[PDB]
Formats: sequence, C-alpha cells, structure tokens
Amino acid sequence: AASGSALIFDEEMSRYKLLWTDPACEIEVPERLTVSYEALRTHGLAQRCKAVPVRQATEQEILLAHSEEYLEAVKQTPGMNVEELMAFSKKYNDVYFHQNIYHCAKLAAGATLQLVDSVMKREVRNGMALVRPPGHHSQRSAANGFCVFNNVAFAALYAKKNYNLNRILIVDWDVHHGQGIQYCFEEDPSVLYFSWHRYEHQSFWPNLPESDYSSVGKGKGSGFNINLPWNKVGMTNSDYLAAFFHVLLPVAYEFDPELVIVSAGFDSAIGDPEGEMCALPEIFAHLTHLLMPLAAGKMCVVLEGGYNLTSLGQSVCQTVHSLLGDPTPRISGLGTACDSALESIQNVRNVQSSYWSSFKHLAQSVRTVVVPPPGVELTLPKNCQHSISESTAKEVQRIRDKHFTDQNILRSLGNIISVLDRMMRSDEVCNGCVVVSDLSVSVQCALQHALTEPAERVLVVYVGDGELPVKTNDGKVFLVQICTKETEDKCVNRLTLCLREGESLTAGFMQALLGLILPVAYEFNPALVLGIVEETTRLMRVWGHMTCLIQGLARGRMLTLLQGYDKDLLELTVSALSGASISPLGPRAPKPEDVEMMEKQRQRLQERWGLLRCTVSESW
Ligand SMILES: NCCCNCCCCCC(=O)CS
Ligand SMILES: [K+]
Ligand SMILES: [K+]
Ligand SMILES: [Zn+2]
Repeated sequence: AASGSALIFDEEMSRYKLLWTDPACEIEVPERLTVSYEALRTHGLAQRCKAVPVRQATEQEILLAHSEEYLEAVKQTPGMNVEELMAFSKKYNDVYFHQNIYHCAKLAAGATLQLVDSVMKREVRNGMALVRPPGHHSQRSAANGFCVFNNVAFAALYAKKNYNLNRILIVDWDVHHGQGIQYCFEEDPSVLYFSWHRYEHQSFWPNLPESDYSSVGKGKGSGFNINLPWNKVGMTNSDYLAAFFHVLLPVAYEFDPELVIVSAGFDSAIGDPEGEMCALPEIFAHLTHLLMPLAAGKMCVVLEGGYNLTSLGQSVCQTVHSLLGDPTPRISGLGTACDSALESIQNVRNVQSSYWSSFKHLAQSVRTVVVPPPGVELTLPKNCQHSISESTAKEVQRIRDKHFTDQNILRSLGNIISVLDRMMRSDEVCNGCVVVSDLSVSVQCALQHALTEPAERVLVVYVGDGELPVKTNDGKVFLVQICTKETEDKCVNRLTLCLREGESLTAGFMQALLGLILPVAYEFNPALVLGIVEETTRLMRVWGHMTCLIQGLARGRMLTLLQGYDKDLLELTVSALSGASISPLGPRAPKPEDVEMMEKQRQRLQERWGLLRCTVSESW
C-alpha cells in the first residue's frame, strides 16, 4: 500500500567550503553533492523519485542527541571571521567550520528527519537523502571528522519518539567507524548499530579501541553494537558480501527491525583516496537489495562519506537503482574472503555468539508475467501480465516427437518457452511465474530450452522431496533442494537441505538461506534462476523472502514453476517477483540437528565455494 522512493536534496548544502589549507579536510568538497545529484539526473533516476523539500531541524530535535552547550557553541559560528572559525575547528579533530555550515548542518539534519517521516507515514516505500555535512562521527558535544551533527542518530531517536519504534537497525557501510552513533546508542538495545570500517589494528583514523570487534555494548544494550574491523586495505566485493551473509544479515533477520537506517558512505568503494578499498560501485546495488525485506522495505538511506567524484556518483546511482527496484547487476569474480577478512569475521562472530546464538561453534515496462491455469483470472499488480505463438508451438511439436504425450501440458511448456524467450530476449520482461502441470516434463523442457537461450549458468531451486529431475555434472547448472528425506549429498554441484518439520522450520530455513544458499549462488553468478515447488505450508511463511533475496542473481531473471494451484502461494510468488514490499517474519532459534546438518554441508562445500567460509582456513 506504499510506493515510490524519496530523493531529498538541496543545492544549499553545497554552499560551505574549507577556507584554509588542511590536507585532512581537502577531500570534503561541495562538489560531492553536485556530482551525486547530476549523476542521478543523467541516468534518469532523480526524475523517478518523489522529491521532498528540505526543512531545518528544530532546536529540540537537535537536542535529542546533542547538548545545549555544544549547540550554543555551533550556533555562534555564522558570526565568526576566518580567523575565528579556524580556531573553533582546531578545538576538534579533522573538521572545518564555515560561515554557512551551521545553516546546512540543520538542513542535513532536517532532510534526514523528513526522510523518516516520508517513509514511516507510508508516503513512499524507501528513500535517500543526499546531505552535507555527514553525521556518524559527531557526538553529544563534539564535532568530529567532517561531521557537525549526527544525522542518522537524529533519525533513530526521532523515529523512536514520534513513532514508538522498539527496534531500529542502523547500517554504516562507510569505511570509518561511526563512533558518534555507537556512543549514543551504546547502552541502548532498541537501536542495533552495525559498522564495518577500515581499522588496520587501530593504526587508522579515528584510532579507537572502541572501534574493535570487542566493543559489543554496555549495560542492557550489550549485543546490539557490532563492529567489523577491516585490518587490510583492498577489500574486494567478496569481502563485503561475506560480511553480510555471515555477520550482518543473520543478526538483522533475528532482530526483525521495524526501520532500517543506512549511513551510506561511499568511500568504501574502489578509487577512494581515504578508504583504499577495491569494491565496485555495483556492490552497493546488492548491499541495499539484501536489506529490502527487513522492516517491510522501510529503508532510509542517508549519505555519509565518499570522496572520489567519479567513484562516488556511480555508487549513488547503484543505490538508487535498487531502491527503485531496478534489476541488480550480475557480479562475478567472487570467492573466498581474504584471510584478514575471514579473521575479523571469525572474531566478531565469536564475541557476539553469546548474544546471537546462531554464531556458536563446537569446540576444536512490464516486469513480471503470470500464466495461471486456463480460465482463471486474478488481481495482479501494475507489474504483471498473462500469456503463446506459432513459432514456439513449432518448437513444442519438436520436443514431443523427440523426447516425449497429448494434453494441455503442451500449453504449459509452450508458455514456459514464450516467457523464457521474453526474459532473455528484448528485456521484454524480467522475471516470470508459471503455474504448472507435470513436473518432470516441465523442468526438463524449461531448463534445456533455457541453456540454449543461451544461459551460461543456471541456478535451480527446488522445494519438495522428489527425485532429481535433471542431472548436474557439466559445471553449468547448480541445484538447491529443500526436502524432508536426507539425500546423503554426494556431488559438489548440489546442496540438499533436509529439515525437520516444526515451528523451527522457518527459522532454520532463513539460517540456511543467508549462510549457505546465498553465498553459493553469488559466487556461482547464474544467468537464470529456476524456482520449482512441489504441490506437496511452511513455504508460505518464508517463500516470500526467498524469492526476493535470490533476485540479486541473474539480473533478476527468475522463472518460477508451481505445481498444484495454491492461490495464496501463487499470489505470494507474484507479489515478491513484482517488487512489492515483503512482510516481516517476526523475531528465532533453529534445532541443533538443523545447524549440525548445515555446517556439515558447509564444510563439505566451502572448499569449492569459498564464499561459504566464515573462518580462516586451517592450512595443512
Ligand atoms: N590517509 C588517511 C588519513 C586519515 N584522515 C582522516 C580524515 C577524516 C575523514 C572523516 C570521514 O571520512 C567522514 S566519513
Ligand atoms: K562504518
Ligand atoms: K546499540
Ligand atoms: Zn568515511
């Protein structure tokens, strides 16, 4: 019941500069704001988002996270001459003050709060606020590291007070530790702060021992502060994704936050003179996408850092692209996280295991198409469509004469072909769903016709306790199976998850979806995902999240096959393919027989598929 994305921006926040010479601050230039908006204008993204005017944050809204003494100190900056602002900023670490900075800082704060109102009032689905100056380094009574007021800390307290929110998730993917956010919510379990950052064993700015993975939280908030220190530069995409799959996403879904706030700093990308990482801008399209099912999509992205004018624009658009639901780009070259990242991931998982038990270890135009059974017609949203051709029927006649029958299953396969060509050609449609008939002839005609589309690699997800419908050996097809009978997994190109029926089914499926299925599928880089569900539910609770997270692969091109018409599950499949917001799962403990089965599958697979590794490999 909510649509669109908010883009909050104003040219006035680019009207304060660094005046004196300061090599530490020279990277923070007003051009960062102009290049980011102009890149959104060039790619047709800014014009596609609901623009929201910028307001000033009131004095009381700023006092939510700051003290009157420090606010009054900043309040007297616009009356200072260059000699006086140089002295006022020498009182702090790596920050400069301008005659207009107090004005724009209140705009950066107000713009953020206005983004929370837009998202929480269901006026838009998600949003981004291109603001300046940043926020995550400022604290109750100090301006630190380019930041005057903590914009994201305002948003969380603001949403806590004005919307009675009990659980808020802050994600800070800047390369600098947002200590101002951690300080403010240190003893606070209502706001889960996660932050990866360049650390290099405290040798990197801001050189804090609190930035380390040891800092977990004080008092009743312990376990809701998660630091992931990068100790080596050049972190690649596989390092960032492994952090999500094995640290951030398992804790987030367990948290089940009512609002996701993102400290989007893009100095964590390739070419940045401060972060010196090697992550492509395209990785951010997936970072945001992996967080969409949380808080039913209610995600407020707020700009933080990013200082390579060319690298900054590209990642801002990748973020807005996935915010609007555009297809995420395929990412290749993924594999094992580097040994330093595996060490840091291993340490933080351990220290946090006492608070999140999932980390324990044993001691050592139209987007979707719907073809339902003939005659029926359902209420499908503004991204969907129904069905055939004689060019495809000539094909279908060839498959019957060669490999197989007479029935209207030929129409099911004839429609499977028509959408498959519509997905891989024309970009006519993206994903698709086919309520289907006989399973074996349907999957065989679907896959074999998909590999000749061509589809370099095809990922197949099948939920049901059936027999293997197609084989997997030639290295071009990977298969995931959900079932009830243990298949005694033999081949590496497969992954069979045997679950025990119960109330712990959905909680275990999510642990296997984030810890196993997603890391394998991302390293696989498929050209098409083929989902099939047997008519033999617990899937209804979780299938929505599965269909949305897996769309990060294959540029979204997913074909789903449902046997036996289930109106509730068919409507759930189409809604998640259409890009609609996904209902939360609520707060979350899998059976010990389940996690024993998955780590058994991980050890069995983590050698070929390195993205499964969450520990540094024990060298022989
Ligand atoms: N070559 C590394 C020198 C360290 N300089 C620290 C500058 C503070 C930047 C703060 C920032 O990025 C806000 S997100
Ligand atoms: K950070
Ligand atoms: K916290
Ligand atoms: Zn930064």
